[PDB]
Amino acid sequence: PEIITPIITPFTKDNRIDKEKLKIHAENLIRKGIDKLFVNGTTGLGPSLSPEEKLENLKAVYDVTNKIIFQVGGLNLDDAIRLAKLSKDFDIVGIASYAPYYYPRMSEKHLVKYFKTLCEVSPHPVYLYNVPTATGKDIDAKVAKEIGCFTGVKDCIENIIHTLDYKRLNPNMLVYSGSDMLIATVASTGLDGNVAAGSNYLPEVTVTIKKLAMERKIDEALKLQFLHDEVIEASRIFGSLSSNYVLTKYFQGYDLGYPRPPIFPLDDEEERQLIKKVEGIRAKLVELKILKE
Amino acid sequence: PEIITPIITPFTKDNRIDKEKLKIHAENLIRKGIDKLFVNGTTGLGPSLSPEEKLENLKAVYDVTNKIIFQVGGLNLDDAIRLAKLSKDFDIVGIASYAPYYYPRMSEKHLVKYFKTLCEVSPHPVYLYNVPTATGKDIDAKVAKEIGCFTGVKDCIENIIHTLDYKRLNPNMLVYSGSDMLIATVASTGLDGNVAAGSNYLPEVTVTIKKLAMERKIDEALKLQFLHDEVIEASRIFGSLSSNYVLTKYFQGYDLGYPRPPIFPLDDEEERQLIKKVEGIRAKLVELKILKE
Amino acid sequence: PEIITPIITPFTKDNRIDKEKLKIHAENLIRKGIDKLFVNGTTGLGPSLSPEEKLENLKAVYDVTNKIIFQVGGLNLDDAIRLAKLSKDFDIVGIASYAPYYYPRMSEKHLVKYFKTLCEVSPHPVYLYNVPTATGKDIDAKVAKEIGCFTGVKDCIENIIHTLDYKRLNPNMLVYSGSDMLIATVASTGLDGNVAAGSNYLPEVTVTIKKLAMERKIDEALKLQFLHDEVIEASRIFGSLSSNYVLTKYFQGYDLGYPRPPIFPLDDEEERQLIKKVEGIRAKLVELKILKE
Amino acid sequence: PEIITPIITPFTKDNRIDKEKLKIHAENLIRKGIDKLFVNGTTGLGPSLSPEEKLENLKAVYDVTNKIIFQVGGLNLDDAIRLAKLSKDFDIVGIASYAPYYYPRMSEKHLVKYFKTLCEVSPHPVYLYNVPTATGKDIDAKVAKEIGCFTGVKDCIENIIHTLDYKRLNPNMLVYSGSDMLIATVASTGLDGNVAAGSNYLPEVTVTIKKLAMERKIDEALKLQFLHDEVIEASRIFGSLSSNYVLTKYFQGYDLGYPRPPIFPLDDEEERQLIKKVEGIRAKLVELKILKE
Repeated sequence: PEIITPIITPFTKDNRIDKEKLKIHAENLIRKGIDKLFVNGTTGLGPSLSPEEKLENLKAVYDVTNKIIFQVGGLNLDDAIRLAKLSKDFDIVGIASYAPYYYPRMSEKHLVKYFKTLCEVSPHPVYLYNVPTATGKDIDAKVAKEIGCFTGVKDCIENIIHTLDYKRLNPNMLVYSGSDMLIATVASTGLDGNVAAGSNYLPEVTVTIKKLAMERKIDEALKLQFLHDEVIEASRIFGSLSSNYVLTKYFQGYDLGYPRPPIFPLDDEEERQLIKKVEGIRAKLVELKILKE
Repeated sequence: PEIITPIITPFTKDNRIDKEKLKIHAENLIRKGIDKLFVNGTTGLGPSLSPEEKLENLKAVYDVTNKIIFQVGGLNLDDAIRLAKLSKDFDIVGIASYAPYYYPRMSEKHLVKYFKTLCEVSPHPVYLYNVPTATGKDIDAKVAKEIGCFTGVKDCIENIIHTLDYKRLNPNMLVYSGSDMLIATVASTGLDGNVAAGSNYLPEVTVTIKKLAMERKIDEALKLQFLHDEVIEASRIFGSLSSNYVLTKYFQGYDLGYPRPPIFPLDDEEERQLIKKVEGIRAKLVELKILKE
Repeated sequence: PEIITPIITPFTKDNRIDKEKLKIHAENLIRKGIDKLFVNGTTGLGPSLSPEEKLENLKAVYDVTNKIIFQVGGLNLDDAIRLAKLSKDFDIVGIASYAPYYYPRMSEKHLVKYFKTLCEVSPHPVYLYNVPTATGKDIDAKVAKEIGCFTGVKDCIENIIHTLDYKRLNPNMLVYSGSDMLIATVASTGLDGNVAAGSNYLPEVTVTIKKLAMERKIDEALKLQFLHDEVIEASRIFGSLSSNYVLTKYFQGYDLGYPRPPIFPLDDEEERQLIKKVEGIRAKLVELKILKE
Repeated sequence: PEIITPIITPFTKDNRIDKEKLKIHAENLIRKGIDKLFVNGTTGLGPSLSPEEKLENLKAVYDVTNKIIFQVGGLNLDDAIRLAKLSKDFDIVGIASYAPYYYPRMSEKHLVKYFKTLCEVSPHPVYLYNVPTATGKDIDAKVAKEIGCFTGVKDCIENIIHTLDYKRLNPNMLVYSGSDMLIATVASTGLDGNVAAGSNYLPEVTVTIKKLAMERKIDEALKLQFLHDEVIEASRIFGSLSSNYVLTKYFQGYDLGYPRPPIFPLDDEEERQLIKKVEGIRAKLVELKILKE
C-alpha cells in the first residue's frame, strides 16, 4: 500500500506559483517516505490553475521526482487533452481527471466518452479522480468498468464499500481512498493506499500508520490513526485548504507561501488558535519518536 | 415578476464563442418577452469559459441589450475582481458570482470575505448565484444577510421554503428561483421571478405562464407549467446541457452551433428520440396559439 | 384550500389518552376555522399508539366532529386493515396510511400491493401520508398514480415541485403539503391546503394566512407567514413534538397534559425559554387583532 | 471478532410467531459458528412486533442459547422499560434499543435521557442500535459518549469512518458494523465484528470470511466477501426482508414460514428469478467446500 500526497501548491504574495517552495516541499515529502505525488489536486487548488499553471506545477515537481500523477482535468476538454499530450516527454506514473464537476445531469454516455477520449490521447496511465462531493455525480465501480481503461482510482467517497467495489469489478485496478482517516483501515483490508491531504504536513505519521498495519500491528495503527484524525478535524475549522499551509510550516519547518484567493490565508488570530489544538499532538508525536523536535 | 434567461453560449466547430449566433439568440429572447439575460451561468457553461471568454460574452450580449446580469465568479478571486471592475463601462443590471465551487469546507468566515470583497470593488449591484448542487456548499438566507450587500439572489435549490427565507431575512432583496418548474408558483407567491434555463428554447411558454399567474388565472398557468415540466424532463434524458441546444433549434428555428466539450452535442439518434418526446407538446403549444408553426 | 390540524394526543400523567382534553382541543380547533382533523399523525404520536389507542382517539375526536381523517397505518398490516374496517360505522372524510416506515428497500411492488390492499378493504376514501423523512422511502406522484386509488395526499416533502407533480399526474387528487411554512404559497399556487402541525396552537394564524392569499393579498399573507415561520422554528429547539404542548397551552389557554415518553415533556427551564422567544410574536398577533388577549 | 445474526422472525400463515421454526434456525445458526443472536432487529421485523411478541422472541431463542442481545426499543418508553426489567431472569449478553424511530427533531437532550433512562433500569449491558436510515436521526460516536453507558454499538451506517469513531471516543466500547459487505474489512481493522443479516442464510460464508481475515489471508477473505456481496445484492432485487426467507431456505435447507405483512413473501416467479441469480454462487460455494450439497 502507498501514501500519496495531493501536493499543496505554494503561491507568492502576488499570486504566482512559488516554484522553489514547491520543490522544497516535494523533496521533503519524498525524503519522509511518500511514494508518489498527486499534482494539481483539490489540495493543490488544481481547479484554480490555468493549464499553463498546471504545467508549471508538473515541471517544478518533476525537477524533484518522477513519481508524479499529473491531474489534467477540467471543464474544457481541449485544454485537458493538450496537457495530457504534453506529458509524453515526462517519465511519470500517470495523468488523472475528475468527472466534469459543477455540471449536474450530464449523460453517462457523455461521461464515458469523456474518459475514453482522455485514454485515447493519453501517453501515460489514466487515473480516475472520483470526487463526488466536489463534482456532485459519482463514477462508481460499474461506470469505471464500463470505461475500461483506468489504471487506478482515487475515491473520495468515505463509504469504503463503494471503494472496494472497484477492486471487485476491476480486480486489476489500483484503488486508493482519498481519506486521511482510513490509512490504517485501507492497508489492513487489502486496498492499495490513500491519497491523503494530511501527508502534506505529517508524512511521517501517514507512512507509519501504513507500516504498522502491514506489520499486523493493527491496534498501534489505530492509536496513531486516531491521533491523525484529530489533526485532520482541527484543520477543517478554518478551512482545511487554508490550514494545510499553516500545519506544514508548523510540522515540517518550511513555509508554503500563500494560498490562492478565494482560498484566503489564515489571519494571525486563526493561526494561533489552530496550533493550540495541535500543540499537544505535536508533543505526543515527538514522544513516540515519530517526529523530530 | 420576471423571466430571466441564463443564456446558452453557442460555440463554433473549433470551440470558440460564436458571437453572431449569441447575438441572434439574445435578440430573439428579448423580443419574446424575456426580462433580463443572465450571462456566463451553468446553462451557458460559464465555468468552462476563461475570464476573457466571460467578457466576450458580456460584450457580445451587450450589443443587443443592456438588461444583463454578468456572472464573473471563479476559483481565482483576482480574475473575478478584474471582470467586475472592467464592467464599470457597461450600463447593466448587475454582476453575479456563485460560491467558489468544488472546494468543500471553506470557512463561512472566508466565504463571507469572498462576497464582501466582491461587493467592495463592484460598480454594479451584486447578485448571489446559490448553486448547492454544483458547489455542495449552501449560501442560505442567513449567510446572505451576514454578507449583507446582495441586491438579489438566484436560488438553485428546488425547496422553495429555502427560497422564501431570502425574502423573509432580506426584505429589500430580489429573490429569484432557478427552476423552470416553479414559474407558476413563484409568480403567485410574491417572489420576484425565475432564472429559467428552459426560456432559451420556449420563452413564449415561460412568459405566458408568468402572465397567467400574475393575472391570477392559476389553473391555466398550471396547465401550461405542467407541459413545460414535461419538456424539462425530456431534455434530461440525454443530458440537459446538450439538449438545450437541440431544443432551442427546434422550437425557435435558429441553431446555436455547438456546445463546448466535454458537453458533447447530441448525436443524430439522441436528437431523433428527443424530438419524438416533445413532438406532441410542440403541437399542443402551437394549437394553443402560444407557438407559431 | 384548507387547513388541517394533525391533532396532538393529550396524555395523562400515567400515560393514557386524556380523552377529555382531546375533546376540548378539537372543539377549539373547529371553532377557530380548522377544516378537518388528521388523527393519529406524527404530531399525535400515532406511531406510539396501540391500535386500541388509535381507536379511542378517533372515538373521542368523533364526539366533537365528523371532519376526521383517520390514520390507521403501521407495520402490522392486519391491525391497519382491522382499524380501517372499524371506521365503517363513522361518517368521516377518510383513513390514511404512511408507507411502512423504518424498513428500507421494500419492493415497490410490495408497496403498491400494500396500499391497494388498504383500498380494497377500506369503507372510506384513502389518503396517502407520504412522509419520507420518517419512513426513508418516497411514494412520489408516479407511484401514487400506479396505485390509482388515493383520494388525496399529505406530502411532507418540502420540495414543492414534488407536491405539484401529484396534481400533474393525478389531476383529480387532493394534494396537501405538510408544511406550516407553505400555507401562503400552497394557497396561491392552486394547491389544496396544508396539514400543519402549528395549527394546533395557532389555528387563527394558519386560517388567516390562507384567507389573505386567497383574497389575493399575497404580500400580507407572506408577512404573517414569516411570523408563523418564526414560531415553527422556535418549537424545534427542544423538540417540536414536545414544544407543541407548551405552545397550545400558551396560545390557546387549555393544557394538553403530557406527551408520551420517549417524547418527554419540557422541563420548567425549557418551558420558560421557549415562551421568551414567542412573547414578542404573541404580542404582535394581538396587535393585529388575530389573537384575543 | 464475531459474526452476530439479527435473527429472522418466522411467522405462521395466520401471522403469529412460529416458535418451532425460530428454535430450529437459532440452533443451526449457533452450530455453524455464529457468535451471538440479535433479537427483534430490523431483519426480524422487531418494529412489527408487540412488546409481548418481542418477549416471545426472547423466550423462544433463549431455549436454544443464552448468547442473545435483546432488542426492546420502541415508541413507548414504558414498554421498553418493562421488557428491560423482565429480562433480569435471563442470563443474556445484553439488551438493545434503536433511537425512537420515525420522530425527527427530538432534542439531543431528550435522546440522551431516553438512553440513560434505559441504562438506569437495565439488568444487562445496554447496546446502541444506530440505524440512521430507518430513524433519519444519527447517534454518532460523540453522542454515544455523552450518554456514556453503552457497552457496545451496532452501527448501521456504511461509512466505516463513522463506525471507527465509536472506538476512538469510547475505547472500552464494543463496536460492530451492521454491514454484510464489511466483514473482511471490519475484522482486519480492529473492530469487534458485524451484525450481518446475510448470516441468516449463509453463516458458513460469513464465519469463513471472518476467520480468513483474522488469519490475515485478506486476499482470500475478499474473494469470498465479494461473492457474498453478489448474494446481498441479489436479495435486494425483490425486497431484502422477503428474500431473506427464501435465501435461508435455499442455502440452509429448512424453511422459515412466512414474513409478517406488509413484508409480503415473494411469489413463485420472484422466487424463481432470485434463485437463478444465486445458482452459480451456491455452486462455487459448494465447490469451495464452504457449503455442503
